[PDB]
Order: sequence, then structure tokens, then C-alpha cells
Amino acid sequence: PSHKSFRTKQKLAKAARQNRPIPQWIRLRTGNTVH
Amino acid sequence: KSHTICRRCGKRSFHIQKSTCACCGYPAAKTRSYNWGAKAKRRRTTGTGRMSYLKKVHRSFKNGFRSGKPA
Amino acid sequence: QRVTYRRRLAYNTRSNRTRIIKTPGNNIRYLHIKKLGTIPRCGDTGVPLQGIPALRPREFARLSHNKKTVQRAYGGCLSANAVKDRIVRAFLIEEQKIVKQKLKQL
Amino acid sequence: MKKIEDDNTLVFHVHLKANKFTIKEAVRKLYSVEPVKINTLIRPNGTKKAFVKLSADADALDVANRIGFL
Amino acid sequence: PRQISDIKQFLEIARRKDATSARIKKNTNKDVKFKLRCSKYLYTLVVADAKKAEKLRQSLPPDLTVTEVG
RNA sequence: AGCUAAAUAUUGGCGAGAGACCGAUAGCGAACAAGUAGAGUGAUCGAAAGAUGAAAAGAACUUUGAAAAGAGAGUUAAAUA
RNA sequence: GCAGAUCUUGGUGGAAGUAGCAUUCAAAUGAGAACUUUGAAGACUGAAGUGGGGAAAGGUUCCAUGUGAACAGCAGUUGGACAUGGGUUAGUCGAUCCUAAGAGAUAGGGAAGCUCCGUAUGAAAGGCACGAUUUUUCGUGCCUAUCGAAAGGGAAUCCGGUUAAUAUUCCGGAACCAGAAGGUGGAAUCAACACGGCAACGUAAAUGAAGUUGGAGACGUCGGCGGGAGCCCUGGGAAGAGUUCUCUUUUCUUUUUAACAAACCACACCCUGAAAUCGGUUUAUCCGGAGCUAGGGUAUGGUGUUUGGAAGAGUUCAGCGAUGCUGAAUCCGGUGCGCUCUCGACGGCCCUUGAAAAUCCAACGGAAGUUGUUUUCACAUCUGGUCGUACUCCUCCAAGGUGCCUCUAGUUGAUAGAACAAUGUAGAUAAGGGAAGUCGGCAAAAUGGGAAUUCCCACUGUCCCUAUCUACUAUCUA
RNA sequence: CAGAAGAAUCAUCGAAUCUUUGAACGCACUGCGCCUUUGGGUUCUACCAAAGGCAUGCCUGUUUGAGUGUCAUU
Ligand SMILES: [Zn+2]
Repeated sequence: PSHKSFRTKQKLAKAARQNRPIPQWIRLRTGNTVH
Repeated sequence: KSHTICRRCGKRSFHIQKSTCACCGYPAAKTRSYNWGAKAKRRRTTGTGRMSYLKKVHRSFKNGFRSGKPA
Repeated sequence: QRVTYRRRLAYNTRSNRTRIIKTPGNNIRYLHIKKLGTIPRCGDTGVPLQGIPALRPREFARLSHNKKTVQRAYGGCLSANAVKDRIVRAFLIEEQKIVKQKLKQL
Repeated sequence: MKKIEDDNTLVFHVHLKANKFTIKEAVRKLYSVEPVKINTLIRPNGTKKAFVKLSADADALDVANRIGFL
Repeated sequence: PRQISDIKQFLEIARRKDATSARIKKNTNKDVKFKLRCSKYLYTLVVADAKKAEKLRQSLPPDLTVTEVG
């Protein structure tokens, strides 16, 4: 909805930003994983 | 929606109408737990989070919880 | 043209009261008008009093004293007839008591 | 940038607990400029944004150049 | 907005330190609308006599900022 | 009315050392993002998934193709890595 | 030590490329165009939209740019996909405050116990003033939780412009509300807290403690009448675009004034009055010695008039030269059981005689009080936090004409192409007969009818006896 | 990778920091209060900010009370 608590805005933003491509240089430092 | 986010355990198991969490029993002082729920216990017991303070205590024990500064 | 409500308070109710106006830009607009004021009513009889503007409760503070009361005993609380009825009844009761006390003392 | 060069307003990323009064004090004490208006919003990512409108006595471009983000 | 018909009063309001600017409007009916901007109200004076408008114009204190047709 | 060390218990806690044990469908559900992804309104449920090479030296360059790729070429002991 | 356990897990077959899943032209872009974009044509929803908004709900899904891996019962230059960035601005709009039915902690009491009952209950259930300071150790007097409504109650904002995406929020202009202090000016008093009018009551002001009340908030439903606004209808005026051999003063389209601030503009009551020979009067007979008609007043102003705001804005035409500049017009009507919304005055039905609180006001009461005192009068000065706001969709807005048609607006998508045999479905027409069909007038046509399930009359592809047409299906192709 | 030059993504670890919550504690669950002190400002009886406080039961002591509870006071 619209009348959303501010914690929800942080909660929604973090959940969405988890779906983000893992950087190329990240792989170059041995190993980094998903999920 | 019949459940919302629980303030204590952060799971979407807080029943709005009963005003009680189905997971941890919030707002009861004690956490909901059951011996028939062995897998449920291991999902939320000590070690599933940070244990930031317990790691400090375990590290401090060897020296006898000493205080002060080195010479 | 079909016009939408300015607010987002769906399910228009008693509070949602609007007026259609034409703007200098040639647009039909909803203008929400607050409910009309209520004139004070007499305590004894209940008819609205005479000489008091019919405005809102919060608004009444802005008015001066003379604009909220009438220059008479119980002015702004009782009607003129109610005041007249109150005065004559009080005097007749007092006289009925004075003669009753006179009869008992003799 | 459009707001800065048009309406003499600077746009800041501010603290989450900052209110219009504290943003005014912080801007006044960090850039020696007097705001005449502050309007804020919360971005969908959980960050607060403040539109600080400056006095006509000051130029928002000058402050922006001084800050260095111009 | 307040419509003032008393010219002297318009002078006194102009002499008041609250008044900031005044505007002169030339209407098609040859009326001059003296719109004086104050804190709360915009005081307008419509004068039908043309020479009255000019004799009004420099009787305005020089410190006040008069403006041409808006 | 009351206290009391030791010999005793200990699937947890902080550590340690072992094994005629299992060897990736086994051994813990989980050797790896494992109570993770995912499912359910909820209590709960719950996986699959280890191996280039000594070294990334992970294929410059040319060509074809819109591109993905292909072909010559190159690296390597080996690209039947 | 496996061939099997409708074995377990993984892998892979035949079935099988099988079952299957209203647009046309030119142009642009592209490696590529049945599906993208633009223009033309043809159509579809037809104000009850495929329209435009919100609630709940989703959470970035809005916008721009790029890509065409996975999605796409097809594909794409494409998706609500992927990647990269951007986007939600409020003193006045909501929440925030109040209460509702109820819930609920506390007091207490149960219960082995997780806990249960209980909500002013046998609770010490919390205040206010007074005073030369009272044996410098305080006396006297008075009165006596919380949660639960983004639809109920409630202080206050409008217009124009602006974005790729946000607006009652931003920009320009114009207001308003609430609180806060002093100041300036005005008003009242050693006749202590203003005068006037028969009156209703009026006004720039015109102190009011304790204590005691009253009002607003604040209250069902239905019908008719009246008022206003917007919309619809329409006469001219103007502007442009038509149509026009001729006819056609003609055809089509447009013609705006916000919040707010000023002065003025009509139902209750008062005064004179005493009434039936009954008067006044509704669309609907209602009231009148509990004082009619009539005359003069008082208040309530629903509204209307004139402005201000305000033409400087907006729109439409002409031009002239960053998008500027210059012209004009933006007018006068008439209206109606019209529709939408609101207000006033009645009349019923009620019976179920029709929430609460916050909040604001007034009254009675009379404490106190030349220098002062008061002033709810006018003006200036200052401030207004926190959160929501993008986008998607139970409920809102809803044109005209005669179930259809059209304007505004929105689509042209749903995998396509080619053929049209047999089949199936659907819809029709059919010579002569007319229920002979079948257990039977089932379905059609008749209009179905008449008389007691039957009979009579009418009717028809039910039947003799089938035949023809159409679309779809079916078929093949990508 | 860039960049830096008692280094360190080092070890140990006795000093600290330690957001919002949670037994979770001013009251509620976007918020709403009260008390104390201090400070700011281009504006100072206003507004704002900061810091430190305000849960419940029980114990020991302290202070202030109440009682037609038990008494004493020539
Ligand atoms: Zn919980």
C-alpha cells in the first residue's frame, strides 16, 4: 500500500537489493556466493 | 491477512486478531518452544544468530575475566 | 467532464461533501465544504436564540463577547420568553412563600 | 541540479532522525547560509531527502560550488 | 485582498513600514489600479481620474518600489 | 529444624585427542550460499548442489557472422583438461 | 554379491513432432518487421466504457536508457524480463487527537501449575485555593491505565504554471488557522466594572474568583414543494474550419473567473391590535382570545447585487520575430415535471421518540480592586515538527439522439497462413402430404387456438425423404 | 583492481565503542508524554536542540504520614 511504516521501507529495500548481480571483481577475490 | 510481522522474532507469524505470535508466543515473556518440536528449536536456538556477547565471555574466561591494563 | 475526488478518502461519506465550481482555467473542480454551523438553543424551551450567528463550535471563539451573548439576564442561554417566564414564576413563588410564612406565624 | 539553478534550493541526503529544524541548523552551521524553507521526503530505499531552499541573499550555485559536488 | 477607496488611507498604508511594493495597472477603461502589497493583504485603489493617478504616483514615498503594468 | 567435599552422571557449553567408522544416492538435513533456496495463513516443512591445471598460463591475433558463435591460430606435458 | 519389492534416487526412451495452442497500404527503424513506430483506410468498446480515479493488496511493479540470456502454448527491434540510473517535497490533504460496541492491565480472589476470574471491585484509587511565618517541626478550607474507526466526531488553501516520472506538497501569486509575547491607537472607571430601544435586540470596546448550570459537538426514515449552483437544451454576437452551379443569414467547434475579503439584498420573535359574516393559506387545511388577518419592527442571509482577487492569468483566433513580441475577442439572452449536488420551509410514518467523547462558547454567581486599573476593540511582529504521498486496481465520477447509433476517451490485442471435401456444431429455405415419426407434437413454424389428459381446428423437414446454402469446426503449412 | 608506503583482510587481547529491538523498563506499537540540567539562534515570556532521568514485585534502611489501634502526660 501507501501508508506504510518506515521499517517496511527498509525491509522492502533490503529484500529487493539482495536481488543484485554479484560484482565481477568479487569473483576475482577467490570466492563469493548467492542466497 | 491473518498474520503480520512479529516484533520479537521478526517472522510473519503474529496473529492480528489474537494479538499473539504463533512462532515465539509474543508478547508472552517466555519464548514458545516444545520438545516435540526438536527441529523448530534448532531453527532459532543459540548459535543461529550472532552470539556477540557469549563469544566475548567465552574468550574472557581463560584469563579469569581479568581487568586492567598490561604492564 | 468526469472529475475525481481531490482526496484519497474513498467511500465518500457524510464528511465527504463537495461542491462543483468553475475555475479561471475553465476546469470543473470539487471543493469540499465543511458542515454548516449551528445556532445556540435555549436551555428552558429549546428554540434557537435570536441574535447569535450560526457558526461552528471552534469558530465561536473568534467572535467578540457582545456577538455571542444578548444584553439581558441569562442572555445567550435563555430566550426572552423563557426569561420572562422564569422571572414571574420566581416572584410568584416568593410571594406564595411570604404569605404562607405569614399564615403560619399568626 | 535543475532545482539548484532554478529555485535556489539545495537537495541533500540527510539523517533519518533529522527533522526540519535540525536540518536548518546543520545547513546553517555547515555552510553559513540561511534557509527559508525545508521540505523532506523518505525515498523508497529507506533514506531521507531534504530540499533546502535558500534566501535570495544567497546563491545556491555558489554554495554548491563551495561544497564541491557542483 | 482589500479594496481601499480612501486615497489618504492608501497613503498611510504606504507610509507604514509593512508595505513592500506597489503596482500600477492601466486598465482598458482608463482606470489606474494601485495595488499595494502588505504582509497580510494586497490593498488595491482604483482611481478614475488620470491626473489623480499621476499626482498620486510621486506622492508615494520614494523608498517604496513602484512598478509598471504587471 | 539445618549445612556438608570426594568417589557418581553428562546427546548441551569451552576445548583437546583419537577410530579395524562413512566416503558425495554414503556420512549430520546440510563436505558447497544449509535450516539455505523454496513451500504453507500458520504451527511447521525443507532440498538439490564437491574435483580445469603445476601455474590462468582462461585462448592475444586474423577471418566469417547482426550477434551468440564458428574457423585458422595460440597456451599447456595434455584442450581425449 | 540383486532382475523384480505398484522398490528408492537420478538419467533416458517408444508413443511423437503426435494430442494440441478485423484487418489493409505506404514509410521509418533494424542483421532481420504477421506482431515495433508514424500516417491513411476499415473496424471494436458507446458514459452501465476496453473511460478516468481511489481503498485494500502488491512493493519499485512509475520514468528514461540499454540488452534480447531465461518469459512468450508463436514471435519480436518485446514483456510487469534483465542491466543501468532517476523519481514520491504539505502549518491547511490523510494519519496524528476523541470516543463506539468490546477488549484490557491495575485492586482483589482463585489455581499443583502453565495461568484464570475480575475493570470504581469493601483500593488510603488526586486535586485546588487561602495565609504579614505557623512556639522559623503547616495550619485552615473546598472539591473529589490503556487499546479499539486512514468510512463516525475534528482549527485552517485556493488559482495559474511546472516533470521523462511527483503536486490542493514544487514555482508564481493570493489567502487562512492556531498559539505566543510586548508595543501603538481606541474604549470604561474617585457615580467600581459602557450606552441605546416600549420591545424582540443592537454596537469597535464594555473586568468576573470559588461554586452552579446551559448550548454547540449531537443524531431515525420517507414524500412533495421552494432556492441556488453545475451539466444538458437553445436564440442571437464573435472567431475559425467547412459545404455551396444553384438553394442554404447555413453546417461543425469554442466563447473562463478560484479560495478568500468587502459593502448591501428574504423563517422565528417583538410592538400596536382584538377577530367568526370566520379570516390568512399549501401541491399536499394549517394556525388563530395560549391573540387571526392588517400595520410597524427584530434576528436568522439560504442566497443574490456590486467589486476586490483579476487579467497581468487561461483559452481561441490573426500575424511578426530564445521561445519571444504584437494585435483583437473571450458578449447579450432565454429557459425546463430536465439530470447531478446542496440548502430552506412543511407534511407524514415512526416508536426503534432516534451513539459517545475530545473540543469550543455562554449563562447564573459576586471573590478582588494624581497614581493607575481593566479592554473577548483595531493594527504591527513571529512560528507551525513527526509520518503517508511514485505506480498497479470494495468504491467514486458517467455526454447526446432515437434496445440501437454517436461524441469525448481507449484499443486493432488474444500464435499466424492457405484451402474451403467428408465429419460435427450452429443458423436458415424447401414441392405434395401434414404427426403417417417416436413410448410421445421433444425441437421448430403457427398464435398455437377452441371445447371437454382427450377431442376438434390450425401449423410445421418430426416423418415419407431428404436436398441446398452460410459461418465455424475439421484439414494442411510456419 | 585501484591506492597507500611500525605495514597487516596478522595474532593476542586486560582499554573502549556497541544503532532499533528483545526478559525489555515513561506510555503505546506511524507515534504520544512528563521531570532535571544545559545550549543555539539572523530573530530570546516564544521556538528549537542536546544530555540525563521516569516499568513491576520484593528486601534493608531513610523520610514523610494515617488510624473513634494500645497507652502515658497535675
Ligand atoms: Zn514472534
